[PDB]
Amino acid sequence: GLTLGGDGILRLTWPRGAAITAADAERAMLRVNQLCGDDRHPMLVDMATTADVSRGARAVFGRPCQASRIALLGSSPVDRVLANFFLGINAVPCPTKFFTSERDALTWLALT
Amino acid sequence: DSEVGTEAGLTLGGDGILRLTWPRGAAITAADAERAMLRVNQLCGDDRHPMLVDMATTADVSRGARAVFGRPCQASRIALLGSSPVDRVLANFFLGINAVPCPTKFFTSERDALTWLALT
Repeated sequence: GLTLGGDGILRLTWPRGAAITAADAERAMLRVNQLCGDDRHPMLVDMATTADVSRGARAVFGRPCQASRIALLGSSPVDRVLANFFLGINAVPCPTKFFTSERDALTWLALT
Repeated sequence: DSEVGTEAGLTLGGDGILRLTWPRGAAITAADAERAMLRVNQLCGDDRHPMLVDMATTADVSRGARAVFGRPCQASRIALLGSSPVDRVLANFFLGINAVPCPTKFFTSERDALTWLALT
């Protein structure tokens, strides 16, 4: 379910159904890159091709989180990718913020 | 559990704040991230607390970030199209895994998605 249109837009059908894995999502981008080669294109990721997607979207959201808010502390801006990985894998529902100051982080966690 | 297990770089403080050491090093896996949250939930039980995720315990964390997430992305911008607002969790999953530098946005309208994608 990957095409490059004559309009210049890549359309990726992801996920295919109610199964959602990290290896799948990474493989998808691999194929996008293989199809593009050296050129770059906007991309539509169509996650609405089947009602089974939203069955998976509800299950991914149903997974629990006992944190009331989450401060994520790194040592450089690149650690933002690690925060997003964590929040994305875990479908974190609560307030979240990125810091590079532990004192800023801890103070923000006290704002409850 | 009444049984003593593994520290898991996890503590609930007397200040009522959870502190998670994640990632522990330069290795980054989805399973580890999930396991880390499982341990947070098991420790908390019925109660809820603010959490600090300390991703700055070692210089090897950022080095892993760059090593696993610096991969090329041939997409110039990404519109992720769902059916309902809850489908955003899938968008966040995809983008969390793939760590793209380009503009990304969530839609439930295909027309809106395409219009936005064409601001190229």
